[PDB]
Amino acid sequence: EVETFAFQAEIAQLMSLIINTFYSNKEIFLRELISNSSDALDKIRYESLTDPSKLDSGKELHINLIPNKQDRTLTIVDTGIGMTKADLINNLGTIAKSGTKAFMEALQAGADISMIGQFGVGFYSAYLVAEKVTVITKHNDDEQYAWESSAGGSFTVRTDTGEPMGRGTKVILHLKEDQTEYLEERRIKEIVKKHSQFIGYPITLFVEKE
Ligand SMILES: O=S(=O)(Nc1ccc(O)c(-c2c(O)ccc3ccccc23)c1)c1cc(Cl)ccc1Cl
Repeated sequence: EVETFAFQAEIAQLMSLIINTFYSNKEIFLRELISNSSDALDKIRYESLTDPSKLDSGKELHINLIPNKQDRTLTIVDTGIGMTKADLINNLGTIAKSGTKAFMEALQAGADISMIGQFGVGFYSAYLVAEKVTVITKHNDDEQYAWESSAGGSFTVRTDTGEPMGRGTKVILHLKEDQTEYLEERRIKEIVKKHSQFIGYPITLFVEKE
């Protein structure tokens, strides 16, 4: 049912640096997640050129931002290419094809955490604002999976069946008590306008029911 894995040592070290480094400019987390979504959307768009059946799991190419003050979550949804189980475990749990090593060296030599996206590890900036991250994903060649981690060196993967998404990735950010500014409509719009105004897919900010 639930499988537990260790992060590769360098990934756990990087996460600990993000959790533990004093750094006020936390808002860049949202840019880095939107940018991974946009990348995943380019890839499905590209594939569907030579095989239009890749869109049978959904034609719309977009990014949805879903704040929920009651649950204290901000969720980033995209309809990009998604990840298989193996891709999820490698992509989130190992250095894989990222510049994890170069980033940690860079911060020692004067880079700052705002530059994390240059090294293909921008995802982990989620831990600037979230105590826990859940990544739900569905690739055309696999079943739906949920990855989850509150850091501390491990993560879990299980199958996810309540709510099939079609195709793509949802990142759910269980925000820290002091990071609820990122559920405010005004704050979200400001950050999207500041850092993500050129993304080439519709970004829809959901309104809250209460
Ligand atoms: O080039 S990618 O493989 N693109 C890609 C493909 C499918 C995906 O579902 C995603 C993706 C998303 O669509 C959304 C959030 C993600 C968070 C961490 C890693 C990948 C995410 C990104 C990739 C992989 C990694 Cl580990 C980090 C960034 C990127 Cl752009």
